[PDB]
Amino acid sequence: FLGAAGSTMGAASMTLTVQARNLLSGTVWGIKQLQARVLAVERYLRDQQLLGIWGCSGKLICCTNVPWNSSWSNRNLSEIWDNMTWLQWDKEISNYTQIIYGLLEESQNQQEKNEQDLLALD
Amino acid sequence: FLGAAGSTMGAASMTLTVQARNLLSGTVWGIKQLQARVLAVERYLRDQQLLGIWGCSGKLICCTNVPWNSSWSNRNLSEIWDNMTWLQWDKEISNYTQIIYGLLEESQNQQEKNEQDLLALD
Amino acid sequence: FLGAAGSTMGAASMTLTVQARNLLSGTVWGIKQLQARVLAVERYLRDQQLLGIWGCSGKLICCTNVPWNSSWSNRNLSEIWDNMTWLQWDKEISNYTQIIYGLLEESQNQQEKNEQDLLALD
Amino acid sequence: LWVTVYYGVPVWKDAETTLFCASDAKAYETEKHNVWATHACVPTDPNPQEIHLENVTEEFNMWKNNMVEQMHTDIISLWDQSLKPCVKLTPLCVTLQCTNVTNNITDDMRGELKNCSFNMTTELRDKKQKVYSLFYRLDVVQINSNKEYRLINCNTSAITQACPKVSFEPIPIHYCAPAGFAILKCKDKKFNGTGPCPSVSTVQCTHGIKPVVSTQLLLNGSLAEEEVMIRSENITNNAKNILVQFNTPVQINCTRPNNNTRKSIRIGPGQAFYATGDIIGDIRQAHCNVSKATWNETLGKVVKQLRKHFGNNTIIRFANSSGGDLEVTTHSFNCGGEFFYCNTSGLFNSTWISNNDSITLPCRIKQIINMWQRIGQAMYAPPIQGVIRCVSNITGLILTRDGGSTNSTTETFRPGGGDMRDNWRSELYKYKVVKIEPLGVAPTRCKRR
Amino acid sequence: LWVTVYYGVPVWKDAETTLFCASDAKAYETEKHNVWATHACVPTDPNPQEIHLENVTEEFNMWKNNMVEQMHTDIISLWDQSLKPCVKLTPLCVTLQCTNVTNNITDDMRGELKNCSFNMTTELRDKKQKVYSLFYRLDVVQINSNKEYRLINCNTSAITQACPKVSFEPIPIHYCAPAGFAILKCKDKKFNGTGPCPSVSTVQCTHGIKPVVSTQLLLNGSLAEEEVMIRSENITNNAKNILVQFNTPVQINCTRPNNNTRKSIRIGPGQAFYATGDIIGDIRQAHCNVSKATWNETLGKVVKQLRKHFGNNTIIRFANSSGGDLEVTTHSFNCGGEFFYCNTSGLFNSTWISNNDSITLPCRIKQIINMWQRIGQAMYAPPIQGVIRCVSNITGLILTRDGGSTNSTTETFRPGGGDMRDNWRSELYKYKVVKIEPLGVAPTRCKRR
Amino acid sequence: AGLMQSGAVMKNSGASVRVSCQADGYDFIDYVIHWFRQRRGEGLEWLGWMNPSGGGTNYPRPFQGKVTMTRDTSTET
Ligand SMILES: *[C@@H]1O[C@H](CO)[C@@H](O[C@@H]2O[C@H](CO)[C@@H](O[C@@H]3O[C@H](CO[C@H]4O[C@H](CO)[C@@H](O)[C@H](O[C@H]5O[C@H](CO)[C@@H](O)[C@H](O)[C@@H]5O[C@H]5O[C@H](CO)[C@@H](O)[C@H](O)[C@@H]5O)[C@@H]4O)[C@@H](O)[C@H](O[C@H]4O[C@H](CO)[C@@H](O)[C@H](O)[C@@H]4O)[C@@H]3O)[C@H](O)[C@H]2NC(C)=O)[C@H](O)[C@H]1NC(C)=O
Ligand SMILES: *[C@@H]1O[C@H](CO)[C@@H](O[C@@H]2O[C@H](CO)[C@@H](O[C@@H]3O[C@H](CO[C@H]4O[C@H](CO)[C@@H](O)[C@H](O[C@H]5O[C@H](CO)[C@@H](O)[C@H](O)[C@@H]5O[C@H]5O[C@H](CO)[C@@H](O)[C@H](O)[C@@H]5O)[C@@H]4O)[C@@H](O)[C@H](O[C@H]4O[C@H](CO)[C@@H](O)[C@H](O)[C@@H]4O)[C@@H]3O)[C@H](O)[C@H]2NC(C)=O)[C@H](O)[C@H]1NC(C)=O
Ligand SMILES: *[C@@H]1O[C@H](CO)[C@@H](O[C@@H]2O[C@H](CO)[C@@H](O[C@@H]3O[C@H](CO)[C@@H](O)[C@H](O)[C@@H]3O)[C@H](O)[C@H]2NC(C)=O)[C@H](O)[C@H]1NC(C)=O
Ligand SMILES: *[C@@H]1O[C@H](CO)[C@@H](O[C@@H]2O[C@H](CO)[C@@H](O[C@@H]3O[C@H](CO)[C@@H](O)[C@H](O)[C@@H]3O)[C@H](O)[C@H]2NC(C)=O)[C@H](O)[C@H]1NC(C)=O
Ligand SMILES: *[C@@H]1O[C@H](CO)[C@@H](O[C@@H]2O[C@H](CO)[C@@H](O[C@@H]3O[C@H](CO)[C@@H](O)[C@H](O)[C@@H]3O)[C@H](O)[C@H]2NC(C)=O)[C@H](O)[C@H]1NC(C)=O
Ligand SMILES: *[C@@H]1O[C@H](CO)[C@@H](O[C@@H]2O[C@H](CO)[C@@H](O[C@@H]3O[C@H](CO)[C@@H](O)[C@H](O)[C@@H]3O)[C@H](O)[C@H]2NC(C)=O)[C@H](O)[C@H]1NC(C)=O
Ligand SMILES: *[C@@H]1O[C@H](CO)[C@@H](O[C@@H]2O[C@H](CO)[C@@H](O[C@@H]3O[C@H](CO)[C@@H](O)[C@H](O)[C@@H]3O)[C@H](O)[C@H]2NC(C)=O)[C@H](O)[C@H]1NC(C)=O
Ligand SMILES: *[C@@H]1O[C@H](CO)[C@@H](O[C@@H]2O[C@H](CO)[C@@H](O[C@@H]3O[C@H](CO)[C@@H](O)[C@H](O)[C@@H]3O)[C@H](O)[C@H]2NC(C)=O)[C@H](O)[C@H]1NC(C)=O
Ligand SMILES: *[C@@H]1O[C@H](CO)[C@@H](O[C@@H]2O[C@H](CO)[C@@H](O)[C@H](O)[C@H]2NC(C)=O)[C@H](O)[C@H]1NC(C)=O
Ligand SMILES: *[C@@H]1O[C@H](CO)[C@@H](O[C@@H]2O[C@H](CO)[C@@H](O)[C@H](O)[C@H]2NC(C)=O)[C@H](O)[C@H]1NC(C)=O
Ligand SMILES: *[C@@H]1O[C@H](CO)[C@@H](O[C@@H]2O[C@H](CO)[C@@H](O)[C@H](O)[C@H]2NC(C)=O)[C@H](O)[C@H]1NC(C)=O
Ligand SMILES: *[C@@H]1O[C@H](CO)[C@@H](O[C@@H]2O[C@H](CO)[C@@H](O)[C@H](O)[C@H]2NC(C)=O)[C@H](O)[C@H]1NC(C)=O
Ligand SMILES: *[C@@H]1O[C@H](CO)[C@@H](O[C@@H]2O[C@H](CO)[C@@H](O)[C@H](O)[C@H]2NC(C)=O)[C@H](O)[C@H]1NC(C)=O
Ligand SMILES: *[C@@H]1O[C@H](CO)[C@@H](O[C@@H]2O[C@H](CO)[C@@H](O)[C@H](O)[C@H]2NC(C)=O)[C@H](O)[C@H]1NC(C)=O
Ligand SMILES: *[C@@H]1O[C@H](CO)[C@@H](O)[C@H](O)[C@H]1NC(C)=O
Ligand SMILES: *[C@@H]1O[C@H](CO)[C@@H](O)[C@H](O)[C@H]1NC(C)=O
Ligand SMILES: *[C@@H]1O[C@H](CO)[C@@H](O)[C@H](O)[C@H]1NC(C)=O
Ligand SMILES: *[C@@H]1O[C@H](CO)[C@@H](O)[C@H](O)[C@H]1NC(C)=O
Ligand SMILES: *[C@@H]1O[C@H](CO)[C@@H](O)[C@H](O)[C@H]1NC(C)=O
Repeated sequence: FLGAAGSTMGAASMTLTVQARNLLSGTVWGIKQLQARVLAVERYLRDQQLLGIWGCSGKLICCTNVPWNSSWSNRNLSEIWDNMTWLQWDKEISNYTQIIYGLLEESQNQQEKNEQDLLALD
Repeated sequence: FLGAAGSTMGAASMTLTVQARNLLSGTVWGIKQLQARVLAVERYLRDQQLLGIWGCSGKLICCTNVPWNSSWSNRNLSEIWDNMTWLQWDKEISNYTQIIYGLLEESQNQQEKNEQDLLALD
Repeated sequence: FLGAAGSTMGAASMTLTVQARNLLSGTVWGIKQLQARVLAVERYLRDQQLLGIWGCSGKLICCTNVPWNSSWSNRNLSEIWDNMTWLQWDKEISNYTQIIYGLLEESQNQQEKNEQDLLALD
Repeated sequence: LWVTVYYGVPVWKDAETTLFCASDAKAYETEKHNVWATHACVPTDPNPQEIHLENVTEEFNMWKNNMVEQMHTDIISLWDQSLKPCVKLTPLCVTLQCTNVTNNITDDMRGELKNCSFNMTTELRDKKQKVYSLFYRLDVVQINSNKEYRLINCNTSAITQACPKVSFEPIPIHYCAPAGFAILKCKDKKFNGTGPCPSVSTVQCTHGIKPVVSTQLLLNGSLAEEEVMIRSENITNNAKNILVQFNTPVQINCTRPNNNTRKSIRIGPGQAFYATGDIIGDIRQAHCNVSKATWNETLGKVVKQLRKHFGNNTIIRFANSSGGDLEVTTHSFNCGGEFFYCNTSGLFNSTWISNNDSITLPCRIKQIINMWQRIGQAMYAPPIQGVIRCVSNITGLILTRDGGSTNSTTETFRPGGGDMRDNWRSELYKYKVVKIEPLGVAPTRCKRR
Repeated sequence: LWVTVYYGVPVWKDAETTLFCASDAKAYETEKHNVWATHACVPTDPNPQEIHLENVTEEFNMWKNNMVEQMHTDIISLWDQSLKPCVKLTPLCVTLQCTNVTNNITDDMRGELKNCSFNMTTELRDKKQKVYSLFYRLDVVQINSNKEYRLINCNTSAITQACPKVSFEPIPIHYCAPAGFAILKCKDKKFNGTGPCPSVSTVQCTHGIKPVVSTQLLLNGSLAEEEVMIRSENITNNAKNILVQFNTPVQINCTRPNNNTRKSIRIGPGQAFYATGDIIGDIRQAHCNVSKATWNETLGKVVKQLRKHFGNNTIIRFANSSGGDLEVTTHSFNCGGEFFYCNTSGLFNSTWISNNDSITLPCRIKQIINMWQRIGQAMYAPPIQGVIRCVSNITGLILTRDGGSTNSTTETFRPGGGDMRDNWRSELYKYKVVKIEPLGVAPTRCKRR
Repeated sequence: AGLMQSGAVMKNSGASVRVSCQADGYDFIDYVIHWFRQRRGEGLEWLGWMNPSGGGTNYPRPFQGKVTMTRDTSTET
């Protein structure tokens, strides 16, 4: 569980299976943990929604029909899976996450599933 | 967001991507908006369930192995994507939605996935 | 709905479609049925999660790339779909459910989707 | 043709749900513990997020509406709340040796206020507490002797004293809906409350609204625009009160013009009472002033805006009320905490045909309400030292049509009211709750594998 | 390179949520209805479930923390709860014909306790009830006659009597978070509360914690390990109270050494009062004893552990408090239900340089608290017959630095406190709440169909 | 809002006196109070502080025992 976030990305890639395990794992003062469990569920579902509206939905890992952007911190192939970590990446990435999402959720499946319709007919 | 429900169906088809965007978008008197968010989640999930039990589940659009019924208001191909709107359709459709559902949820995947098993074996 | 759990497994296999129908079907003393509906939703979602993290997710039925274990009550092919029922099975199965889960959720898709990546590249 | 469904479709229908407030941010900072009652009300979307709608028309009904009654149950709920922990008053239903006044303040303010004297619980239980306080005439009542009175409530309904930390300032509230639910927002300016409205937007966080509390007169409300507007569920039904909205703000200045003094009486422990002391200097009645000719011209544009229903030439006349409780027979309202009842008699003795100082009508102050007929509990309106002055805009009115059974001879109006819900409808006229369903299926020649 | 996302990634950030307790199982069985207040608190994971973390360092801030204030609002909430249905006391703010004592108990216990006598409500409404009870000097106050007194609260704040079935025993509580939220757990022993901590685990069900209630002195708390630890948000700020944690348990034995007797006074119906009766045999003051030389050596290792900040040679001195309310001017605390205030004066009259019986300091008992400045309500601490004895460990301290404006000449300390939240920070020093997001996307040369 | 210092006053060698800071506009209990002094053309001096919660204070070494600063929570003073 979250075993070694300080291990590099290529090492950490081996299992993505326990952080997704205990992430659900099965009166006033009694109202509260209800109010907490409910948004834990909402966060899980916001996730699964942002996921399904991407070509992903297929759990955990998912290749995608959009590449990279130079300016988005031009770096190298061995410099990150072998020399970096996760937050280490997303703190940098904080500055561009939004339009990343925006282009996935639009320019992908919407085009992709409409093109699919254009062949799911013949 | 719900931009022009009065634009015809073929025009409206272009994007089905923002009505599904803000549809979740991320003490007494404090109990209430909890009671509201919860059934918003249930409505979303009732949807996704009615969806997955159909061959659909694949988000937004989904072709299906059942055709039309004459009596269900015989009309034409250009009369609806070019000359009608959404509620405009479903107010008519109110009178037949139920067995539509009934036949999808049964006569489809149940047959379809069992036939699939009959080939997912060899 | 749960029509004849005493009918054998091969008979019962015909429809798995209504037990999954009414399973959602659409102030103090008023707090309670809220507290009940919420965990009904959580149970449904715990299900769908245990499901998606398996190669299944595809609703209802799902073949899998792991076989049997001898010791797990060696029996026969006609002795169970034609002569047994559901609880009848799971009361026996109570003694091994855990590592069954454990091996599915790990040794399957994790390997399977990584191997897929190894071909989803070329 | 096959079938194929669509998730996110533009279809909804007539439904009504639970909704939540929104009270923005700059209200959040004012230090001093709690505000209005919005304790957990979440701030406002700082951008106008609305979507105009193209070639859509559907039917708003401002009386078949709901979020008005939502806000009504909400506000009586928080009314109960507001005072729930505040100080009780059970040792006030006590005999009251009283008298009138001693200052040169004319019969215009003769007596009316009373100088009662009586015993009381101390901090402890044993000792009594000979004390005295000053009260408006309508808080007290004779009983068959010198001058011993009773409070009006003590034969009907107990009373709690509002926590002084509460303030009675209406603050713009943004009612905001959940998803799956939308608010259709009518955007013409000529919508007599009923029927389909073409010019529409879709919205979720309705504008900031102050729940102004007044009878007959509608305060600080929303404007109309070009041609002042009037609305009735079916005005031919005279009994259907008529609600009107102005395109023109009416200046009104109210004043309770005496410098009061407060008494932290100690009926302890903890529970401290707050009494009236003696007044600073002269004594004059609360009242209000309004710009004469603006009043003239607004009632003009009105009487212009009515004969359309009642023949371009009909006899119009206004009058003081048909006799009701002090809430409905006068302009009841709150300003700066305390509670006025204004003799709106003076602004209606008029008759209208076809196509200079300023008005000073007086108001008397009362401290004992049990509003919304919610008896069983009353609220003691605590005193305020100094004087009170009150800037307000008047934007609408509640009226009653006389049923002069003729044909269309003479029809005459008076300031109606009583049912508070209209002051909400009068800003709810422009909204409808719709349940959207993102699903919609269509036949089409498309096959699956 | 394309893009590809990952669900379950190791990334989180600074967030704070609502959290829930956990009170294990063997606490659950003790028959007799309700406990501490954990009514629905769910038992503890019976296995230590933690994960050490490899090559990760991030920054804990023990003052910018939150779960401390979570537990604070929690405990005043359940404080309100605890007594909410318990017996009222409104017929006690009554005159009190009193006197002192009649037994050979020295001026060391001269009077102080009082033998008051007074009337009272009966079970019924009519009859009065001439009665008498015994009280600590600090529960009563003169009023300008023989000996009639008042309770301290009756000019400030009403008072309820705790249900006797309640017991004031702190029980180890496991605060446990929801998912998506993790608790980073610092695992070095040298972390002055602020900054990044390398040695860390991840955890959800924090250890069992007793919310010990004391001023100046910290009781039954957690140990430090090798080199006793000290923490300040910025000690140069003298006003920032200093919190210290021991690696060494200080033995302390407290005793209220008199055999009391209880009176189920009947101010009925239902509501029964519980008064002090006359005492069995001799009378002696409550107090506490502590091992002299262990005290010596702990304050040694301390004064060793401070001059690092204030030059290896500086003038140290301690003293009795700077004068505060009885809660802060003494070691206030509870043992066995009743409430002590210990004259911690005796343990600080000392001056420290560079590198035999046992101590008996007396405490006086009070029964009337309104703690956390939560006035408006007070709690009557009911009596306990027999004597009271109390084993405790002392593990930390709250202190104040004198601001002797020089350069680094002489600096002197006293037992600080007042703000109760530190007794929580002093076991919250080692935790941080983090919101994890299982999502993380990376570019890579991978194509879809 | 602000604070209410009592007016100036004369007394006598030896003797003793009491001075009032009334607080309006916020939370008496939260936050903390300090006192300061400027003598005849003099660099200002610190006097002492009180947290109005429990009541804890800290008198600088040269003014301990000299000064006695206090609060009343109810009067918010
Ligand atoms: C709602 O509407 C009602 C009805 O109109 C208002 O009631 C009015 O209320 C005001 C104040 O509340 C009253 O004002 C007082 O007026 C008296 C009498 O003044 C007359 O006589 C003198 C000579 O004897 C004239 O010079 C006065 O002329 C005043 O007005 C003219 C313009 O019309 C102006 O040019 C003059 O200078 C003079 O004004 C003042 O001049 C100087 C400064 O310019 C000032 O020092 C002087 O005192 C004048 O006030 C007028 O014809 C006057 O004596 C009063 O003043 C004194 O007594 C009070 C009480 O102790 C003191 O506070 C004050 O300082 C003075 O000592 C008042 O000014 C007015 O009479 C009354 N009625 C009318 C019809 O106006 C309400 O106020 C309105 N309320 C709201 C909320 O809208
Ligand atoms: C915190 O710290 C304070 C301060 O130290 C403690 O206060 C002490 O409290 C205890 C009890 O509360 C007091 O004890 C009493 O002592 C008196 C006087 O005893 C003296 O004189 C006789 C001769 O006259 C000596 O023989 C005594 O020697 C005693 O101690 C020595 C060791 O030092 C021991 O070897 C002796 O035998 C003797 O002990 C007892 O011996 C036998 C059994 O061994 C026993 O039967 C006998 O009674 C002796 O107690 C000593 O120098 C003594 O009279 C008292 O007893 C009587 O009266 C009480 C009251 O009615 C009865 O209950 C009891 O049964 C006897 O009848 C007490 O024993 C002590 O004086 C006092 N002060 C000091 C300085 O110790 C607190 O107790 C501490 N509290 C906590 C919680 O830590
Ligand atoms: C309202 O009524 C109360 C009665 O309770 C008035 O208070 C009392 O008023 C009388 C005069 O009306 C005061 O009498 C005089 O008192 C002074 C000072 O003590 C003394 O010098 C005179 O010889 C005479 O006795 C009386 O003291 C006063 N008591 C109190 C406690 O106020 C009050 O003045 C009335 N207020 C108004 C606005 O009418
Ligand atoms: C309609 O809107 C007007 C415009 O604000 C409101 O007038 C306002 O009246 C309130 C008292 O009812 C004033 O509040 C007080 O203000 C003074 C000084 O501003 C302050 O000392 C008090 O602590 C309190 O905040 C308010 O200031 C005043 N508006 C302005 C701009 O000054 C009016 O109350 C509204 N209508 C109704 C029925 O309340
Ligand atoms: C509405 O307007 C009507 C008339 O325009 C008012 O009618 C009047 O009612 C009052 C009270 O019932 C009558 O008053 C009496 O006057 C004498 C002498 O001034 C007085 O000593 C008595 O104590 C009594 O109050 C009055 O005669 C009667 N007619 C007129 C022409 O005034 C009515 O009061 C108004 N009501 C409201 C709610 O505005
Ligand atoms: C605390 O004060 C109360 C006073 O209410 C004391 O109770 C009373 O104490 C007196 C002696 O101080 C008792 O007087 C004697 O009573 C006996 C038996 O009735 C009788 O034989 C004698 O002739 C004399 O009258 C009185 O009865 C007693 N009453 C009650 C109800 O207790 C109490 O003793 C004081 N306790 C302490 C520890 O000082
Ligand atoms: C710190 O931990 C010590 C160690 O337990 C606590 O001492 C304990 O004190 C309580 C009373 O405050 C004792 O409770 C009572 O125990 C007796 C007999 O054991 C029983 O008759 C009563 O019904 C009640 O349960 C407790 O026993 C005692 N601990 C032991 C092991 O005996 C101390 O209270 C803790 N610190 C604080 C401030 O409470
Ligand atoms: C902290 O320590 C100081 C000195 O170390 C204590 O100061 C003393 O304060 C008390 C009370 O203000 C003074 O007491 C007086 O003593 C006479 C004769 O014994 C007594 O009859 C009076 O009623 C009064 O209590 C005392 O003179 C003064 N100085 C000394 C050297 O004791 C202070 O009490 C301590 N405070 C705390 C909270 O520990
Ligand atoms: C307040 O209490 C006093 C007593 O302290 C009342 O004075 C008594 O009034 C009654 C009237 O019925 C007389 O019979 C007594 O002789 C009066 N004097 C006494 C009892 O000493 C006074 O009337 C009370 N005032 C109220 C209730 O307003
Ligand atoms: C109403 O009366 C009070 C009490 O007499 C006035 O309060 C005083 O006001 C003056 C002038 O503003 C100040 O110099 C005094 O210090 C105030 N004293 C107190 C105790 O408040 C008040 O000013 C009067 N109202 C007005 C509008 O002046
Ligand atoms: C109501 O109050 C406002 C403000 O006090 C009055 O408006 C002022 O009117 C005077 C002349 O009447 C002008 O000189 C001022 O410049 C105006 N100021 C503001 C802020 O409006 C208004 O006239 C009052 N109306 C009545 C009927 O009393
Ligand atoms: C308890 O009540 C009795 C009365 O039953 C009080 O006794 C009276 O005290 C008053 C003192 O003001 C005397 O004037 C009476 O003469 C006493 N006797 C009576 C009324 O019969 C007694 O003082 C009360 N004790 C309290 C309140 O502590
Ligand atoms: C405190 O006083 C009570 C009452 O006198 C004592 O209770 C008695 O204790 C003895 C010895 O334990 C028993 O034999 C009696 O049966 C008890 N009676 C009652 C009514 O409780 C108590 O023991 C005293 N405290 C101690 C420590 O002995
Ligand atoms: C505090 O109480 C404990 C237990 O009563 C004391 O510890 C005992 O100490 C004596 C000698 O002082 C030993 O003979 C016992 O074996 C110890 N027992 C236990 C359980 O600790 C301790 O000394 C007391 N300390 C003070 C300062 O009173
Ligand atoms: C990539 O980022 C750069 C910023 O330097 C921007 O100019 C470019 O338009 C971005 N790529 C796309 C496809 O928008
Ligand atoms: C990154 O790769 C480029 C070639 O694409 C190479 O020139 C450069 O030295 C590399 N630098 C690092 C830090 O990997
Ligand atoms: C289609 O609807 C008609 C109604 O006229 C009905 O007779 C027919 O059975 C329906 N089709 C099927 C396949 O049931
Ligand atoms: C519909 O199509 C039919 C041919 O299928 C044609 O005869 C008819 O005129 C069309 N009518 C409309 C309204 O589209
Ligand atoms: C199957 O169960 C047996 C128990 O007899 C065990 O020895 C064997 O290892 C199990 N199979 C696998 C693949 O672990």
